Amino acid sequence: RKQISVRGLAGVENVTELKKNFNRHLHFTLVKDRNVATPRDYYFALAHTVRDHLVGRWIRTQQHYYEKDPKRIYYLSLEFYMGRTLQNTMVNLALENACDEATYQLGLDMEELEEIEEDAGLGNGGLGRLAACFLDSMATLGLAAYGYGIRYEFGIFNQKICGGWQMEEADDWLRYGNPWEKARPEFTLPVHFYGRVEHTSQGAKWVDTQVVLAMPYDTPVPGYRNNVVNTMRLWSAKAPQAVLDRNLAENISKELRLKQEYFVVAATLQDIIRRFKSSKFGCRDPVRTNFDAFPDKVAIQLNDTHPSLAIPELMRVLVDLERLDWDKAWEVTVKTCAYTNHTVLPEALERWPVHLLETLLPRHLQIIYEINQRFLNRVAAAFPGDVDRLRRMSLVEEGAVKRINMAHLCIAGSHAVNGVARIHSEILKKTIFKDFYELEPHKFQNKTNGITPRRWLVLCNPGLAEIIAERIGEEYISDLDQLRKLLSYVDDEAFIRDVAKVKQENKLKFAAYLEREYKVHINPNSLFDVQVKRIHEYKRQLLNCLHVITLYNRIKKEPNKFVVPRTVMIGGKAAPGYHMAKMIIKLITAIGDVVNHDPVVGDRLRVIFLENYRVSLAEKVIPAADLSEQISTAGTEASGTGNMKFMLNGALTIGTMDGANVEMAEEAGEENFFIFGMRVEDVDRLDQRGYNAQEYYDRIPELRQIIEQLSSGFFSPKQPDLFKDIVNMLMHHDRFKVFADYEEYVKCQERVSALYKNPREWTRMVIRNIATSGKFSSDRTIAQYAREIWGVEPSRQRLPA
Amino acid sequence: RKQISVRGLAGVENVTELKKNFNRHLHFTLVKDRNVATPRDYYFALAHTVRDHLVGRWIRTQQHYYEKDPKRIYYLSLEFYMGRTLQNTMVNLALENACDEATYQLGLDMEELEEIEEDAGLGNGGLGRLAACFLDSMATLGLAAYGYGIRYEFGIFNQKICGGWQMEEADDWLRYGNPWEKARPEFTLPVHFYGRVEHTSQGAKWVDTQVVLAMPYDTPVPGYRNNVVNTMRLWSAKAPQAVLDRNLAENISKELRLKQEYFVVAATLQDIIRRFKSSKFGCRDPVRTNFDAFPDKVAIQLNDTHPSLAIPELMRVLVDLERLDWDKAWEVTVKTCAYTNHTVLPEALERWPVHLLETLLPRHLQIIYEINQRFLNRVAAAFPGDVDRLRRMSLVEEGAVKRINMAHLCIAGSHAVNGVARIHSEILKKTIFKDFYELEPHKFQNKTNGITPRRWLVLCNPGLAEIIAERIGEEYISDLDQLRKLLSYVDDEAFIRDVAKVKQENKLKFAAYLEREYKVHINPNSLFDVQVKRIHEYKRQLLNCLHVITLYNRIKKEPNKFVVPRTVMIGGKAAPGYHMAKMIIKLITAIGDVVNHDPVVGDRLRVIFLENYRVSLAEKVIPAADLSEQISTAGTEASGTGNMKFMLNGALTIGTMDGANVEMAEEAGEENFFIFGMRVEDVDRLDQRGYNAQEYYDRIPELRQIIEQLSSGFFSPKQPDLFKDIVNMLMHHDRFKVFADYEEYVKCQERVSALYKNPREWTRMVIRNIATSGKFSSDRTIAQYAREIWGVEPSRQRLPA
Ligand SMILES: Nc1ncnc2c1ncn2[C@@H]1O[C@H](COP(=O)(O)O)[C@@H](O)[C@H]1O
Ligand SMILES: Nc1ncnc2c1ncn2[C@@H]1O[C@H](COP(=O)(O)O)[C@@H](O)[C@H]1O
Ligand SMILES: *Cc1c(COP(=O)(O)OP(=O)(O)O)cnc(C)c1O
Ligand SMILES: *Cc1c(COP(=O)(O)OP(=O)(O)O)cnc(C)c1O
Repeated sequence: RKQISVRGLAGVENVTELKKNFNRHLHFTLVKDRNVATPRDYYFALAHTVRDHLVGRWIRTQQHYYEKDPKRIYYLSLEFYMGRTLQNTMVNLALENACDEATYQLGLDMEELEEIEEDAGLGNGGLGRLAACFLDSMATLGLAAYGYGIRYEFGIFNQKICGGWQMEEADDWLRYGNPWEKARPEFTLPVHFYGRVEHTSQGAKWVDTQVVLAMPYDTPVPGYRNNVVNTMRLWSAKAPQAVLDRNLAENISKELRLKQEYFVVAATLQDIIRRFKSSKFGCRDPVRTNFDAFPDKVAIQLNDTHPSLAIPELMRVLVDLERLDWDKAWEVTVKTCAYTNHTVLPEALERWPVHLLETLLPRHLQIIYEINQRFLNRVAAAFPGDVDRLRRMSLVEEGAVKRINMAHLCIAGSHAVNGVARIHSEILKKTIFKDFYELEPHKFQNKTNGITPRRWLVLCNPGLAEIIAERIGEEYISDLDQLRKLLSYVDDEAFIRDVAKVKQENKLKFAAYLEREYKVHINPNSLFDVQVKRIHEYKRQLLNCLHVITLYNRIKKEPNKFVVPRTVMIGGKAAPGYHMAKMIIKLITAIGDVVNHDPVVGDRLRVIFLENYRVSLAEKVIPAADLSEQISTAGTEASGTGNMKFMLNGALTIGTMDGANVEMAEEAGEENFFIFGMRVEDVDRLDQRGYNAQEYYDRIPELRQIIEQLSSGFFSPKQPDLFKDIVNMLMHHDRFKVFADYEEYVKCQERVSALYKNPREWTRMVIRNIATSGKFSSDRTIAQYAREIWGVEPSRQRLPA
Repeated sequence: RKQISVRGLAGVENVTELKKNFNRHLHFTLVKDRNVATPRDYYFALAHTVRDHLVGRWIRTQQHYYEKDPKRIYYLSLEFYMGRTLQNTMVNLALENACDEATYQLGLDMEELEEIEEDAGLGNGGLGRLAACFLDSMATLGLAAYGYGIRYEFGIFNQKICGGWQMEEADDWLRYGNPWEKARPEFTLPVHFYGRVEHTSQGAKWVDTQVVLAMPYDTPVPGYRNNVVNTMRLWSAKAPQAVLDRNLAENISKELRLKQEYFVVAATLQDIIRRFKSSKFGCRDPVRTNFDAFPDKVAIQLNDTHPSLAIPELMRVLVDLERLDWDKAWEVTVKTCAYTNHTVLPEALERWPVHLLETLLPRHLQIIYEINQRFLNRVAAAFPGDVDRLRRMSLVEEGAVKRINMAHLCIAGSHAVNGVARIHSEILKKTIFKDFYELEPHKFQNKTNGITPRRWLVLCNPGLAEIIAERIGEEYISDLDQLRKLLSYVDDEAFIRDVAKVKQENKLKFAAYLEREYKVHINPNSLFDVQVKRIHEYKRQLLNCLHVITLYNRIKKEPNKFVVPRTVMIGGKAAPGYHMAKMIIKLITAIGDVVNHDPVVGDRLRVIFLENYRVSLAEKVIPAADLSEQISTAGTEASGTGNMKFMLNGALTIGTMDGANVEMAEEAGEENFFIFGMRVEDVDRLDQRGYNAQEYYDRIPELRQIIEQLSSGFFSPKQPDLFKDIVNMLMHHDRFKVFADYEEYVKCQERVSALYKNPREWTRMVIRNIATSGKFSSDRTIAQYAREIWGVEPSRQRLPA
């Protein structure tokens, strides 16, 4: 040792040693030939070549944290929607061009090579994506953060459309393993389920438990060019008839979800105290032990209630294991945890039945109770005589099924609870958790969501970032508010023509991709109208459907009257066993089989379902979008980060005054936004009076006609009654008010095409939107977390090399 | 491509580079630090540094074989007892010295790191060690050979002696991963079980089968300094309730041994036909479709009957898949396979119930039946009227259970069957397989087993190799006949002095191990008396026990008679489920508890039961051995390669004229050997009169005293009747005649001790054993197979570099 260090091993980001290393990895790391390599072998080689550069920096970063002892942030989440690591590592590390030349010179095309990479199947959505944009911004802001979760071996399915219907296929992303991760067998910890608590004169004892082993995997996450590489640590379940218990064990990768919830917590928290106590540089020993500075050195950001078992667990470790006195343990737990809510919908909260916590984890139920009692006593002091307040506030819900309300726990156990959007965080204070806000207002906060400008602009849209940068430099990639500078070119004929050029190139490129994959020919001069969201009824892909049959039926009625051409691309996954979602994907495809095959349509309309929407494909479709469809019923959407992604990339939005749309439009100015339909005040008035959809049917002929086609097999001649289910629901069981927003939607849509007809004024409104999107960067959300909740100062400073 | 080459990536075999690559591996490969590295890390970083040198040479060897298209030899075995790759690879590659100096300039201790490696748990014992010594000799002799076996997830237990009794602890060697192996997920084959068979128009179809997946792992195996590095391919089982099925597919690692044998047959042969067809350098397509060349391009060595299903499987592949006609498909099979019979006993050979085969392998049974029908027709034509020979030679055995005899399958279907020692190969023709030798006599061959002069000498005994080197060059190491040149030094005092010096220094060091790992203190001047044979009754550790008690009892009786001091070491694993063997290991340790603690015995006799005997332990005790115990009943030992290990390393043999001891005494000259006891003829005489153990006991006084001591609780005070089960066995059901060779055995021991008193004559007898050991090199054995069975001429030529 001593003479063993990173000392100068990666060499240079220079094309000659970068080609050496590609060959070194093809032959010695993959034990492969030129005679036996395939595209994948060649991708792993390039992946391992960039990975040496990333790992050298990771090591100099982690070390640096132990030397300086920063406050460590553990961001705890049950999904992280990472996507593909290679180009993001190369972009973030300024390696993408030397790798491009190196690869050219060995006779390979990095574009083809990057596409053999599988998306890390570690998340299914917005929650997980937020956590992933947060990991990029925490590293670019130089914070010492960690993302801890579960390493799902087969994530949630990969979608395949067959016969226009959805199929789910196993997401076997780890089939040939994953180069970005290092498995750490030597740090497997054990987790305890079941057991019984015997008490002693000394403490509570959780005896006779079944043990699952939690094995760690590490993957670095690069900050953008600041030489900071931080850590993602994902836990894998391993078994230590026994056949059956072993399988149940491995299933962590109903009760299984409470298991994996405890698993990621128990295991992560052992690491948090392990690294706490063993504070010194060089020294692997416990050195620290007074937990008084523990709030000063550890932050646990609970992403949603899914890891709320961290609060009963941290009290249990400190009180039983470390034998601290309960009031101090709690002093330290509230000063350490914080909770992030993501919903407007009370019904949606996480409530685990006590009969199950009784079985799976007796000790934690005991601590949820001494928390609850000591809580309700404080509310009691503060609002004496208010018996129903005790009732509403109680962590334990009651009657019918006896339940623990994990949100109430998270608010009791944390020193900051925040919503994700201005109106949303108001709803938390005012109606959702009003009694927690009257008891303790100081903890409620708002941290509006953001997206990372690296993955969502300089990576996926090099062209746009390239034309912006020549005018205002590159300081905006770490300070997105500098995009307000582009307003100085809303009249520059050269910047207008360029902004427009970038989008036509991006559309041509996307058309090329769909052509070679799904083999469709779409017209790159049409308006690309994109709706990509989880296929769900409040998302109202069905309003978008009624609109494309309005367009088809319209071209048909006057086939020689001009129309701006559109390509309507809808994409997204349907929950297996959500029947209406399944029916909607099948309608989109049925509509499209008619539309795209009609020759009187010519090249004026095409409805295309984008299969297997995932982070990789969003990176293709959003740089090519001309219109963002953000049409969910007012009041159902708390945020909308995809929304912000489309605005960053030059599409214009058509949507409801809701979620992300409201702060996007105050930033953009509402005259640069196609806001339509009923606001929240209007849906509630309609709810006060009862929606009766027959009134819309009765007074709107074009809608009456569309339902008439749906009931007669126009879009399913081979099986006429197929769509009866959506027809009856739209007519009689439509909670999301589709008919009530149609007329307005089509009128707004007409305005969209009118603007599209005059390319200089569309491009000028698109400049007004790009220039005001600077607010929606996740670096701004993370500098607000850092300062208002975690109590650390973001740094834009470079670490050495 | 083309620029994508192995072209000089390895670099120099010098200390500076070796250290660069070490630092590089600990950092980028293992992602670790001086700050968190353990021994186990510094060992994986040196194993990874060396491995780069091994893989480059492997790539250029396998390219060399596709470019020359030679006859590829597949040594199919179910167990490969490889031991430990690191120093064997350093030695074979000449890296050893540079890796020592490099590790010193990095302040590490290469011998501490070498002691971290686990023994590769892929072999039970003897037959797999033979498999491993041969991999090395095929590589050293330039043969394009492959070793194909199973990749056991946890090898057979690591033995643990708790309080004299034996424990089977988990040999979970694979925990931290093995740096030598590379998993190939991309090359996973199906293996089918169960099913039914249709006979269609075009042929036969084995349908509705359970499919298990064979995924291979590749390990390089290097020849001694010739630059030929060859492949070891072991199949791993993956399942594609499938909890049950998944467990049992993973359980391949009763019906499970047949599933397990068929697994490694099926997978391996898929590769064989693959690599035959895909013959042309640079072209992966099946070029070669004409099976006429198959027997000149593939050889398959069926080691024991454990892969006998390679014969019904090749037929199935050629008749059913490749569609050859039976008669030509047979012609090809027999010319490709060869059987090696390792037994001597008729009831050790495999027989499988035909109920079990019709259910598990219905197609293979159909083929085993048509092979038998035609075989039994060949013998009917050659011996007309001989109906009991048709009964006798049939592969299908009748009587209560219809069984298939797999050794008849192997004779019928292989072009060559051989034994591993001259006597045993004669025995196969006279008794076991006489009818078969009568029908097709040309098949029967002998190939005497051998050991490898690299591991068993330049590797485990660098001092003996040093002093032989300086008198006769480095050539003996791969031409061991050159050791007879040492007979010229039989009268040379400085050689006599350095040979006895090497043994002394070797004993001195092993003494240090039995302290620093076992607490008993052995005396470096006692003759190290070693018996390490699998603990079994025919092996007669019990005779040795009767002679260690005789020495004890003699010393006690006259504590002032000079005795030569002896350290008696007995080692071997007892099969779980064999009581008598676990009683023998408990008897050994009992005598030790006594002998080693008796003050009148003083340091004159010490008994040590060496726990968890394996190849790395063997590598340490055989270099320090003075006398080699080879005492099993004449007629129970077919060969015995451990015997040869001892001869090369300076021990003399006390042994029966049986197994490897016959040809050893023959090369060394009977005078230089302590052969005692009965011969085969004498024990058969004794069996016709009746062995009556009592006769010996009644006439032998000291024996009477010993059995008295064992019944009386003398060696077991607290449990007096502990050893009465082996007493009744010795006395009344001794099947391997202990008491019948007891007095000649003890007689011969006095001759060993007497000689041991005159060191100049002992070292001269040792020079006469060592100089004659040359015959017993596995290089000789493989050159015999290559030349007489596989049809290849060994090449001792170096490949480039
Ligand atoms: N006590 C320590 N002093 C210095 N560096 C350390 C120490 N512990 C761990 N490291 C560094 O942090 C990385 C990850 O460590 P850990 O945070 O302990 O999982 C290691 O590879 C080292 O780079
Ligand atoms: N057709 C081929 N031509 C030349 N080299 C090959 C070919 N197939 C395989 N190889 C080499 O042989 C090694 C083992 O391949 P295989 O025998 O296919 O398992 C590969 O790593 C290559 O180095
Ligand atoms: C951007 C992103 C998202 C998150 O965006 P959403 O607008 O769709 O929010 P939700 O519908 O509320 O979850 C989800 N999935 C991917 C692939 C992605 O890039
Ligand atoms: C040397 C060796 C062996 C071989 O010993 P044996 O020759 O006595 O076995 P048999 O061939 O059956 O007589 C077995 N196991 C290990 C550890 C070893 O190194």
